Formats: sequence, C-alpha cells, structure tokens
Amino acid sequence: GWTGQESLSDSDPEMWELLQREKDRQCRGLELIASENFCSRAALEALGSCLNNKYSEGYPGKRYYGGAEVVDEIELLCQRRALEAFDLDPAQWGVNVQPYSGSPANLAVYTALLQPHDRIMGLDLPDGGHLTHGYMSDVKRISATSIFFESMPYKLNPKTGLIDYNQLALTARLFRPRLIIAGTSAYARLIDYARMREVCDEVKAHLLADMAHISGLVAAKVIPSPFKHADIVTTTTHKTLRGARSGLIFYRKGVKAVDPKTGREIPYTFEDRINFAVFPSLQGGPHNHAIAAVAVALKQACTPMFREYSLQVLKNARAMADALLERGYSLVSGGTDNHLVLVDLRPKGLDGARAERVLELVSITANKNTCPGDRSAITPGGLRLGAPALTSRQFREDDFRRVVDFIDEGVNIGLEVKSKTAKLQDFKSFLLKDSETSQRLANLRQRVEQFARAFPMPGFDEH
Amino acid sequence: WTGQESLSDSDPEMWELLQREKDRQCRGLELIASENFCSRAALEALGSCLNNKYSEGYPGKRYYGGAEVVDEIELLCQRRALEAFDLDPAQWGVNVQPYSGSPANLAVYTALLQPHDRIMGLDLPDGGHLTHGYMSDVKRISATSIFFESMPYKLNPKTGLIDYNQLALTARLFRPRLIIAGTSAYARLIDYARMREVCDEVKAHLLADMAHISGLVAAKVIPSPFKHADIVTTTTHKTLRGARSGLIFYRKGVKAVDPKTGREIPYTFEDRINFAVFPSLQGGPHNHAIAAVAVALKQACTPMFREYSLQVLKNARAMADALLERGYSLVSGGTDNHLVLVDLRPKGLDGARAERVLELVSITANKNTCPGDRSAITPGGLRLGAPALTSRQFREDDFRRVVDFIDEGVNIGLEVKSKTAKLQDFKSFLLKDSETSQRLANLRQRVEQFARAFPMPGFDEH
Repeated sequence: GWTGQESLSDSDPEMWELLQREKDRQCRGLELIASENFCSRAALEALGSCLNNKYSEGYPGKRYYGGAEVVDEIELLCQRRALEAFDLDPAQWGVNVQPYSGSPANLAVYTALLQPHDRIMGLDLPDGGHLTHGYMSDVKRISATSIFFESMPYKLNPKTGLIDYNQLALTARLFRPRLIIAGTSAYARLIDYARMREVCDEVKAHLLADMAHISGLVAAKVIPSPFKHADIVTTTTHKTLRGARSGLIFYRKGVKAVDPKTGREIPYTFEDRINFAVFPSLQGGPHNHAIAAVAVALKQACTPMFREYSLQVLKNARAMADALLERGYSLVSGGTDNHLVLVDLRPKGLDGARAERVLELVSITANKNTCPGDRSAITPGGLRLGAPALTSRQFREDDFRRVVDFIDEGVNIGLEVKSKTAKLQDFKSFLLKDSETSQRLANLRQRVEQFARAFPMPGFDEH
Repeated sequence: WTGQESLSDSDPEMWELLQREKDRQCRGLELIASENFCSRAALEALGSCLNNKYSEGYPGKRYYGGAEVVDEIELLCQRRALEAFDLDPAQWGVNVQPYSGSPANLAVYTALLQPHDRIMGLDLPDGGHLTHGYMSDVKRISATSIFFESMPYKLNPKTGLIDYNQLALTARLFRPRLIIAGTSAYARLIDYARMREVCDEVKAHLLADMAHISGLVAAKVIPSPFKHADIVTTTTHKTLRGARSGLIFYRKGVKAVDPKTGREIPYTFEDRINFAVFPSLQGGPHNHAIAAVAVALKQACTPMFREYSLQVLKNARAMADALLERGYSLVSGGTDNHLVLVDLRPKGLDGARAERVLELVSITANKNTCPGDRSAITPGGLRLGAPALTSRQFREDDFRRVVDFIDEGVNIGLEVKSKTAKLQDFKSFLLKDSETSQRLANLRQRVEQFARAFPMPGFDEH
C-alpha cells in the first residue's frame, strides 16, 4: 500500500505544477512589498519536517501529553535564540514562540492584559496602522480587536506625515486607554518609543510595540531598539526577520520597582498572563514545525551576515527614495529612515490603484497607500515600496536605481492611459484591450523579467 | 550567503534535533487520538516558496496583487475540500485560511454570535475541547468563555454517552444561540440528528467540530455530520493525515422559501464566516499550509484512504476486544470510532501512573477522566488512538500485540504502586529503583525493535 513516502512530484503533479509556477513568478518578478521577503532553504527544511506530527499542547516541562523530550529542547532553544537575537537578558525578559502568526500574537497580548471592552489606542489604518491595532468604519466594527475591545485611533500630522505625539497625549488623557500600540505598516520614519512610553506612564497604561516590519532591522541594531522603552513587544517572524510565517511575544519578568515606602520588591505579572492567553485560552496545538523554522531564522538574525544585509536594506531604501525624489516624485515624510519609501502620486497626477495595476502587469508587485489629504478613500493617491524583498536577492544601490527607471516607465504608461480613459474600471480594461499599450507593457515586462532572473533566489530551486 | 544552504550544513544544532524527533517517532508506539504521521507529498508543499507570499484577502479580491498562482491554489484547496466531504458547491462553501483548529472555531463564534452570547458544548472532563468553552470554579480558562457565555452539557455516567435528554432540558432554560457537536475523548458517534432537533427547537445554530473524525467522515466509514449540521469546523491533521491547518464548511444559496411571504430566504453564513476569518481575526494566510492541506485532501478522495479509514476502525475494534479480554473496562462499552476510552480504576491504577510508565517504554498515550471521577491530578483512565500506527500499516494482529506491551506496562505500574505512596513518589521510584529501571529498559527495547520495523510516512531524516 501507499507508504506516504512518495514525492509530491509523483504523488500530486497538479499541485507540483502550481509550486513551480509560483517559484518562477517570484524569480522573474521584482517583489516591492515591505511585508514580503524570500525565506532561507535552512528554515523551509525545518518547516516541512516531522515536527508537524507532534501535539505538544502546553509549554516545556508542562505538556498535556508526554513524549515531548525533543520538542522541549526545540521550543526552549527557539526562546534562547529569540532572546539572543534582540539581545535581551533572560533575567529581565521572556518570550512566547507559539503564536501561529502576527495577528494572533497581538490578540494574545490584548486577552492576557485587558478585560473585554477595555480601551486600546493604535495608529489609524489609513494613517498606516494595522487592522490588529483596531479599526471600525462609520457603520460597522471591522477589526476583531474593535469587537471584543474598545479601540480609538491616534493619527498622523497631515503636514509633517509623522505620528502626532502632541495630540496622542491630548486624547489619551480623555480616552483613558489601558494599552497604546507602537507599530506601523506604512510609515517611512521611526517611532519615538521614548515619548509613547511617557504618554502611557502618565495615563497609567501598557506600551505594546508591534515591531512587525522593523523586527529584522531592530535585531541587527541598524535602528534604535523599542525594547529600551516598551515592556511588551509582538512581532512577525517573516517580514524583515526573513523567517517562516509565525509570531513572537516578548515580555518583562523579575522585579519591576522595589517601593521605597514599604521596602518590598514588586514583580512583573506579564509572563504568566501572556502565556495563559496563548494557551490554554486562544490557541490550541503548537506548530512545532514553524517554531523550528523560526529558531533557524533567529540563528541567522544573530550572524554578522544578517547585519550587513540589514545595513544594505536601509541604503537600498535611501537609494530608491533619492532616485524617486530626483524624478519629480513626492515622498510622504519627505524621506525614509527604515526599509519602506511611502510615495505620493497626486503631485505627478496619478493614484495608487492605477500605478499598482500597471506595475503588476510588468512583473512589479507593489501596493497602493493612502497619503495625507487623499480625497477618494476608493483610490488612495500613493504607493508603498519595500527594499527587504529584493535586497535578500543581493541587490545594491545601482540595482534599485535601475528598478525605479522600470517603475517610472510604468507610471508614464499609467499617466498616458489615464488621459485616454475616464474611471478606474475603464483604465484597467484599456490596459488589456488596447493593442499599442499592450505591446509597450509586454516590452517593459520582458526587460524587467530578464533583469530579475539574473539575481539569486533563496530557498529551494524547484519549489 | 545565498540563503540556499541546507539546514544540515547551515544550522547543525537544529539538524540534530530533527533527527532525534524523527527517531523518537519511528521507535515509539504513538497512541494519541490526535497524532498522525503526515505524507511526504504534503510536507514538501508545507516547506515551499508559498511561505514567501502575502495573499491578504480572498481569491480575486486580494489586498495586494501578484497572487494569480496562489488564487488557483486556494481555489483548488476549496474544490478538493468540498469533494473530500462530498459536498454540493451549490449548497456548501468552505474557508481554507484558518491557521489551525482552535482559531477555526473562534472565527465561527465571532462570525455568527455577538460578544457574551450563549454557547453550549460537551464539558471538558466529559471529553469536549477547550474551544467549546471551559471555566474553573475560580476563573474563565477558555478564550471562548471570556468573550462568550458558555454552559456545558455532560455525559450520562451510566451509559457513558452524551445525555441528549438533559441537553434538551437545559437548552430550554439556558437559551443558547450555538450548540457544538464535537469531542476529543468520546468513543461512540454523535446523534447529530437529535442535536439538530434540540437547536431547531431552541432556535440555535448547530456547529459540528469533527476534528477527530474528519478522516473517517471523508472516507464515509461513519455518519456524516453534514447531513444534520449547517456549520462544520475541522483540523486538517487528525485523521485527515494532512498538515496543521483548519477548515470551516458553511451553507449557502436558498434556506427556505417562506410560503406565507412567498420570497426565498438566503443562508447568511458565507459572508459573515469569511469576514470573521479576514479581515477580523487573521491576517496573512499561510499559503504553504493551504497547499499541503490541498495535497492531503487529494489523498482523502482516493479509494486508498478509504481502506486506511476502514482499517483504522477495525484496529480500534481489535484493540478494544483485546483489552476487554484481559480484564480491562472500556467506557461507553466499546468504540464505533478510532479511540478506546479505558478505565483503570477496576484494575487498581490511575491514568497518571499508566501514562508515565507507558511513556518510559516508548508508548505515548494520554490519561483521561472516566465519567464520575474527580481526582483531577490523578484521573483513572486512558485514551488510546489507532490512526497514528494504522498510517504505519498496522493490522488487528499488530494492535493485539500492542496491547500485550501496554498490559506489561500496566503490571509494572501496579507493582510500583504497592511499593510507593503519593504519585510524585511513584514517578521518582520508576527512575531511581534499579530492579524497576531494568524491567522498563527491557520492555522499551522490545517495543522499539517492534516499532522500527514498520514504515513511517514523510522524509527519512527530517
């Protein structure tokens, strides 16, 4: 009979086609999403392993079922590698490595610390926050966070394009939040974690730091560490950490503050609550296969290799920014200080939705973005470009400068098609239907795919 | 650094751990009702380039583009999941994004119910799952019991079956909006037909968490809960022998054209179920797991997987009949499923003692609270699971042989019990005592020799 040892190639050749088609797409394309990245073969070997076949319900040395002597060493190693990666003292810090992905990691923390219908503040979604930080329409609550808890957004200053820390302090005093969130999806500059902390300390609230995008940078110490000012830090292990899709939750432990009036020490009460909310509250069975893959990625994060990568990522953002500025493009917050280069297309007479679709057609995956004063919510006037993706294929300043030329030609096609159509649906149809436009795009595509294929791609060759 | 270096060369600390866990799995007799050995085909898909794609949203309606290939994958995973549980795509849909089993349920609760609405599920010690809702005397333990108000229904201690009589009685008082038809530790089948009558009367939704029996339901070797339930959650890694993920099957199209008004009434599950998955609870879908699940669902459709599932049932029967004929007492009489609920009080031993001893001789089984027990720390009873070893091509004769090893293990447990006081002591006496140690070390070797011979799905090394 069937052994279950048959290769995917032979076993399910419908699925094997699809793996190779998505592998080819990744290699011939210019990936320009800030959240995307190309994962190591080392980690993907661990991801697709026999660790799939273990129910290690619980935590090391406190499992529901036994026979977990090996996975305990793995989960404990993943911890000591995560503490080492963000250079944390195991006396002062712990970490939970179980979170299935980034989103659950945050929900775990909310559940661990807050009661239902407690008050949460995060950067607003169109100002560049994530759904997980809490988001409601006028008509309906959209985030799970905004259902179980009461979320109020803090916003940017439309002028500077920065987090209005002045108004954040103003609203907190009124709203009385118990947790304020220090993270972004679309924000070029850094976060004044120091100031955020002062706001919380004053309004007697917790400071969560969702360092999803910056995790790879923070690890390498090419950015200031939010661990200096925050007590709770959530993260994805797959954004700039270039690992498998999982999550982490860093938390404080030991002594908080020895009260001089009483004289006795006050303990941090995060560790027990954070872990209890992960399991047995929100999640169930851990994905030991992902935990292993994450520990391999955290091992890489500690190497000097990954530092130089992260130093290059920054310069490839700088390079891409300076290249755009010098083609008459407007960047939100003027320039980037990280890995993403928020772009404003209103001042070149184009929107995100038009640019996005055209770039996609020439094998350039980038995402539209809402830029301050963008009138139509439907069609955000702006674009978000991401270094880390291509930098992992060993790109350089010259290569990113070359990327922007391809982008620019794409934008010009966009501009020219815009004045020969009315609304977006028309624009998107004119790209496919029109013979002249089609061939102009087909040409640009070839040159882009030719350009991309040359550069190496981490992971396997075939899948 | 290319990032194309092998794990072997790259991180040889981690590579040792993979081989040690691979050896543990091969030399051990895995007897957990959840545990199963996943195919190489699916693990190849799990550890693939699909990790490196943010498919936020749904097919044809992604937040970011460049998802033409993953759309075909996510859509294929759907058509394979509908085909696996023989569903009409006119009448049924499915969401394939759930990260794991637990979130899949939380998605459904969030999709259908308001915060602090009323949920009923089999109690935890009676054999439910934490996700169905569980509170202590002092504090709410389940996330479900925090956001929503959960009341358990229990077994009948006499029969060892779901007291459908009292479920109907309490449900008229409690007025639940959602009742859950699933188990972790229950040998016999669920009268989904009766559960439905309860709900229909108390105007409630019937969720069917078919985690443990998903592989059986697929192969059509037991009752389909799709006949009586409208919502069906499942893990893709229990008896479906797939990668670690979750599904949510739901109704769609027309429910009932009301003859008074005359107009058709739609099922309003599809949009709410999907919205709760994304963009409410989850973010970036694990396309690598979705692919692995689609590979496993392809296998579930084959006649091969039927003969596996027919064998799984007989290997449960075989193990049950073998135990009954050695003086062991099974709860619920027997097993029409894949698990046997054993009672060790009538042979003068508890679960915690048996569990620890069997573990030491490479036999992973889990303790289980026999109905009417109350010893929490020391619950008299054990849960044995076919599917694990059946996937290594075990037979009735092999499972009969498994019980011999178990029996010897129990006897060692009994003998150590009368030479010790508190459980904590018992567990130390196993390690410390020279006579006991060698008797265990002997049993271990014979078990490991026995096990290694049988084949193991997946890779040879990792």
